Amino acid sequence: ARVKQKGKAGAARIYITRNQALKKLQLTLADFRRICILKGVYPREPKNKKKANKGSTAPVTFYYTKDIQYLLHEPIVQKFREYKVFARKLSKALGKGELETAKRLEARKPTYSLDHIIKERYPTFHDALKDIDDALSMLFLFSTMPVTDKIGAATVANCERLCAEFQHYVIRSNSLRKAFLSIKGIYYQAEIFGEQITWIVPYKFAQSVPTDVDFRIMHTFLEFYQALMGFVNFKLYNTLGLRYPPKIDVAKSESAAGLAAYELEESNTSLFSNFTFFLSREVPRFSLEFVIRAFGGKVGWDPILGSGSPFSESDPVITHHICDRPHISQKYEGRIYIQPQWVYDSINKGILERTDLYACGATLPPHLSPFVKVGENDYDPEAEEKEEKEAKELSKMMMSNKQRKLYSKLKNENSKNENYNNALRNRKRDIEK
Amino acid sequence: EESYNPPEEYPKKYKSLRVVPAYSNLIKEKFERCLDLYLAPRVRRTKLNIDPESLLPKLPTPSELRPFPTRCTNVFIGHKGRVRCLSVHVSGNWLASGGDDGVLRIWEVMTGRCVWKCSLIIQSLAWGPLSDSPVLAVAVDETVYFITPPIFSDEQIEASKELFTSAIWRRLHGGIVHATVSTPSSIKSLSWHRRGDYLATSSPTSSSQAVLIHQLSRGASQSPFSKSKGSVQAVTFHPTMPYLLVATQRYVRIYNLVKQELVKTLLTGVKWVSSLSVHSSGDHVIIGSYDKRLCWFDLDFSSKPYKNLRYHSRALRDVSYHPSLPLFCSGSDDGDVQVFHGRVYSDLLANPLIVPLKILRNHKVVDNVGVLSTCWHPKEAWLFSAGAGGEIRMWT
Amino acid sequence: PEVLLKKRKVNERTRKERVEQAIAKKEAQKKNRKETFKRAETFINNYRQRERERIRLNRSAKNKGDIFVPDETKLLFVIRIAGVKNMPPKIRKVLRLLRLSRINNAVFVRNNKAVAQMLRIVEPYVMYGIPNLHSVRELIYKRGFGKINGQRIALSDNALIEEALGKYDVISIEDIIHEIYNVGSHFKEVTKFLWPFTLTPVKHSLMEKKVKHFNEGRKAGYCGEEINELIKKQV
Amino acid sequence: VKWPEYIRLQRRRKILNLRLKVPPAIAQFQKTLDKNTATQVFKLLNKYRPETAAEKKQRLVAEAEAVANGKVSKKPYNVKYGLNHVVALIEAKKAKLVLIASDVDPIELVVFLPALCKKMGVPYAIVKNKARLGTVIHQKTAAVLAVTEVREEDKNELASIVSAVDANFSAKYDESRRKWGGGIMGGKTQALLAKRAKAAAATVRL
RNA sequence: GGACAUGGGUUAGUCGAUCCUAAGAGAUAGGGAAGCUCCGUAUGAAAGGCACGAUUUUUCGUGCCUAUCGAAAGGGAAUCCGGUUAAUAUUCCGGAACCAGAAGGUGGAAUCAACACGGCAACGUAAAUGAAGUUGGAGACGUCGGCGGGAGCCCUG
RNA sequence: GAGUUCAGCGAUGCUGAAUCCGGUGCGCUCUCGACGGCCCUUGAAAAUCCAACGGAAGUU
RNA sequence: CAGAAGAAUCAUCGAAUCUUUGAACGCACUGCGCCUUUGGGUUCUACCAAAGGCAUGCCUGUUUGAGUGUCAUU
Repeated sequence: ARVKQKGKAGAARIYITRNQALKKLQLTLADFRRICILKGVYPREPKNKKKANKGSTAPVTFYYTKDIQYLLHEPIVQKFREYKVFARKLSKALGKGELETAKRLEARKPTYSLDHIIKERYPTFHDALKDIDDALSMLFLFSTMPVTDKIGAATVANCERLCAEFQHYVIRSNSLRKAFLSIKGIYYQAEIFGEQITWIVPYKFAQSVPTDVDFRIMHTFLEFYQALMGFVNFKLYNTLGLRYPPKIDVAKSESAAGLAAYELEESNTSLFSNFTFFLSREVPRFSLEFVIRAFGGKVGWDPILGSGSPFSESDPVITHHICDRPHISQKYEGRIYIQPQWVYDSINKGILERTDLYACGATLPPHLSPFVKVGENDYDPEAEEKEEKEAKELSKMMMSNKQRKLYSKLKNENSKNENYNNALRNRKRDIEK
Repeated sequence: EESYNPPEEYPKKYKSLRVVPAYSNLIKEKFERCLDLYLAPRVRRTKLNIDPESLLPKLPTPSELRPFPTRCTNVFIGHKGRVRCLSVHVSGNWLASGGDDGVLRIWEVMTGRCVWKCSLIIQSLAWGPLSDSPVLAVAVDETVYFITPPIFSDEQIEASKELFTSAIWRRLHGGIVHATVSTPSSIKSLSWHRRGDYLATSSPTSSSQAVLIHQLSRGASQSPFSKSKGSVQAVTFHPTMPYLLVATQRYVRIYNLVKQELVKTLLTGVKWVSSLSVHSSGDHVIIGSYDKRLCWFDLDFSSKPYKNLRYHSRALRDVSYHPSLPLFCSGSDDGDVQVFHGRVYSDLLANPLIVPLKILRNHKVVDNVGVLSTCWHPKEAWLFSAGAGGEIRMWT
Repeated sequence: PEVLLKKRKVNERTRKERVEQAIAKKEAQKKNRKETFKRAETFINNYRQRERERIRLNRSAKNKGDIFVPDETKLLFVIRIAGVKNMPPKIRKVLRLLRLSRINNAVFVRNNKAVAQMLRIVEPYVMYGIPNLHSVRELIYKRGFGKINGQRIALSDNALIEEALGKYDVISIEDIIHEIYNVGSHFKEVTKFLWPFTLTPVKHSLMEKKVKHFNEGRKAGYCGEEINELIKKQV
Repeated sequence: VKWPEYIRLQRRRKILNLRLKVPPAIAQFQKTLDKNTATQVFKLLNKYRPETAAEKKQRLVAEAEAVANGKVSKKPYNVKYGLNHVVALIEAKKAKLVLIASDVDPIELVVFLPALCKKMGVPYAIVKNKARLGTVIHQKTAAVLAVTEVREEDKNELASIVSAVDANFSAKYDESRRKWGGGIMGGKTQALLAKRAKAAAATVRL
């Protein structure tokens, strides 16, 4: 055998740079990124980047050759090519002034289904259910954003439908576990088939687009997530026996009935079972209906919050009347007036809280995180030296890598955070007394 | 656990849910999450299953082995400049120290008295090995004086004289000078042979004659090196058999004077070697280095250092091994002296046990200079530390 | 198993330099594209449209002082569809009175005789109908901006609404929505606080991006219930 | 520098047809209808585009269903195309307006057309590009278009267009079309060839 | 008998070929020729690459640089000793090495003073990142004579 | 511990020893270093390997 | 001859198999490559094997282009 040349095997063969992957696949940078979104293809760093880059030291991103080799035989890439042919045929038809041919082209516009992409990305429904938290967070984020040029109006409608169908399933199966009102939004936490599903739902407010994000990238993610949730929701409804998709009540949807439009016709989960809650016109109905109905509680709301209100403000069957407004001119009786934090603490702790302590115009006891687990010593709101010095001063270098160095991070942040909040209790007690 | 009304820290506190604004950055965070899912390189590690870093260290049992020099109690003061070098007589009662002031002070260890104030820059000073001949060889520039203070008994002065009574030889408040030796270069380090007949002088500036061997019985000097290569930092004699150790800038070379040959070359792996010390067993060498590194060499283990130690924040100045007790010390410009327990077994399979014992502090730093020289008391675990402030510390 | 998501291969430095370079190329182009030539047909076309409007205004005002005043609703939604150069000064003034001084501006108005007369005057330029609850909520929740200190500020938090309209028992966006839908006592104050919406037509389809003079097929005049569909396309 | 051979051929052909003396029947195709009148002509043409194959299929199926289930039409109106067909229409004196492409590659295909239209008293114009004519009739290229019949609505639009083509194409040029084209010389080129000519005339005759 | 018949016999990462080029040949581009075919080898050939990028109106922009055959004697990574067969040995057996490529790991070394120190110097050392782009060296170079060194052989106590 | 040569003793094994110290020469064979001429004809190419200038990039 | 027992060195013949070559086709004429997929191992970023591909001219269509070639675009 001749002298084997350098850089012909090993890391230099296993890894491929982004620009070489572009030339290998004959794709544009945007097209290569899109299939990496649709499939799972992400950069990888070799241990020896200089060796993996044929001796070069220039900054470079690497992929597996086997990952790019898998993209060679991917049917959707031809759909991207078929779209470019389409896009040019439409331009010629519009350039030559043929409106009816262009309309026929637009009707027959090439499409693709992520059927095979979902299956090969997630072999099992358990694998899918694990990686749903990002899908739900993105879908719920876009179900409230205004329609713009970058994002499809029908795409927005798909987000609203898929999010509502998922919420309906969790309500029906009573899979909700925890609900956390953070400054970011409402962190929900359900368990489906043993998997812990946590997603955040933002508040409905008239924000502005940041104008610094690339909605092209978030368009591909949204397209993939909509396909994933459609197939996930289809199985979940079939497992429960419900037909998918649930029928649409267009009039009620146009009357802002929300979840009431979506009829779920068949084809401590009882914490609020014996309670008829009522919602005033100052509270997040989109969140309060979900949490209460997830535990069996009946919910009525102000008509301005939406149509389909089973109850009414005059109906005395109301037991609790959520009203975050600091004033009620319509103060009833037997309808104990509380605030939403009373509700959300009830789901998180699974125990009815103090109505008076959460009554109108209260001090609002602190909101706990149902996700934060108590640390070794972190404060939950609800002779020796001559031996220790040697014990910590010998192996400070009597080793080789001195991997003991991670105490300098681990013990620091843990202890100072413990010392800081163990000090806050001391300060707050002093202020009280 | 940061929300409308959190007690954990004070983000922001909101009196009511209605007042809670819209998080403007939520779109940006989800965008960055999407960016990470396809642009962030992913590496799969072992997660280093929960394992507090304190499991990794070994057990010293320092209490079980406690000849530790505790905080200093005897303070010798009076020297107005940096004490360049100091040494303790074989008896251990007299401490001869000298510095840039040119003042030679002989101190009584048990009392701290300066009985010999007579001065007569002091590069270094080393006592003779023979108790009956208490002669102190003191180097100033290129001149070395063999001083026998009249503090010793008269017969001991005579027992010093008859030992002797390249480098040229020549034969005051008790200025008992015996044989002045002048050399081409400024002598830096002094070493005494075990029998006292040979004195080794090392100078870094010189090349051909950097190291000189002086035979007192013949009253002559010569260069044992036919051709010397590299600068010489320090010189010492092997404590068991006739070898001469040359600590060069980068190496440590063992020279057999009887056969006039080379025995071993130790690669310190260090940019600059400061000083060397030899265990009385003769098979262990400790190298103090300007690279803030202490290298332990086992002559029977490897040419490479057996251990590397880098506690010091500044260049390591001197390293001294206690002649009897299994303890050694390192002094650096940081002002801190490190006392280590180094215990040696004669068994081949038995690796010598080296552990730290103490980090002696509270020493002054002058002109970015801290501890210059350290000496071990011949009897017990007492350390003589010479600082740049003119202070001598008794670490008992 | 221990996955680590390292820092992205994005090179944020050259990323934002490329951003600033793109913006600099934009301001240069906008300053460059000045003073196009105009052909005689456009001047005649403008005149014929102006006389077309003059004939319509005289007919609508004189001998036709009757307006149908869409009923069974106290609220109307009006959006400025079109606009013409050298617009008649009467039309120009009525548009600013309705606060529709710019194209794609949308305003909630009270269904009464006074608005209907002005709305009939400016009929060819405006599309109006009956907004339902879903449209009113979505418009406020997504495209509602308040005039705070006299600037256009997003109604992201109820704190600004409480500060700006607390004296009228208005503390929240839902209070704004209830006032607007039911035409409450403070409907006049709420509408003045609300900045006019900007419902620019959305061109997502490739055909929409290419065709000329695209405006989503926005017709003019009274549409009734169809404006909810138009709102649904924008929100 | 190294241009590709086909690019050099295209550019040399462009200059060569400029420098060479061009016979008047070929030089007439360098003078085309002005932009305003061409735009008005194509506005009338686009009202009489022939039905696309898809539109034709839709209409015929609509009649087929009536015949199949249960069952008088007016004559169609459209622009006339095809070289042989238009030539027969001019020779039959049925053409009201002939629109000749200015860049028919074998120029012999339409080199005789302006004279034939002149002999028959047919209003004609030479308009920019075969592809504009092609787009009207849903083809890639049309060497020539003819208007023979319009609807009574558009009699005045055609009459105004015919008058404009008379004033802006035939009243203009006329003397221009009768002259040999070409000989168009660059500013510094004419001086340079003068230096070449005088040097040649000195002693370079053989 | 080197005949006839019957069987056996050639073992390699390191030895050659394999790889490179030489004078030359030669397909391709083109052009001749009725034609078998001839001329032509960077020739008026669109003569093939590399990097950059939050994705770019989810239709790719920007920048940079621009055949083959022909040498078992030329150029070239790396193996030695002892033993072994009826016949094979730098190949097999025993022992001892070497070269080339490949990944991680262990230990050591350098850095929030950004990529090591020392010596006047020639330069040294266990390490001590170097993209595009630009160079330099080895390969790699006539012949003759004398002198010096070493090895083997020869001479000899 | 191999090989060779001597002695033996008993499948070809086992056991002894020695295998040393020199001197050298216009010697022969091969190679290297340092010169000195003659050149003129100032003395193949490529694969392959190395280095330099250059400064992109960058408690964990 | 031995051996075997729908036999057959049978006939017919419509299913197949059909090594290396040759117009002879990845490039050369003991060899040397490239691309795709799959597999093995007592060792898995390495090595190996297998299968399927890679000649020239021309035609039809497809896709992607180039042109200071001919134009249009208020």
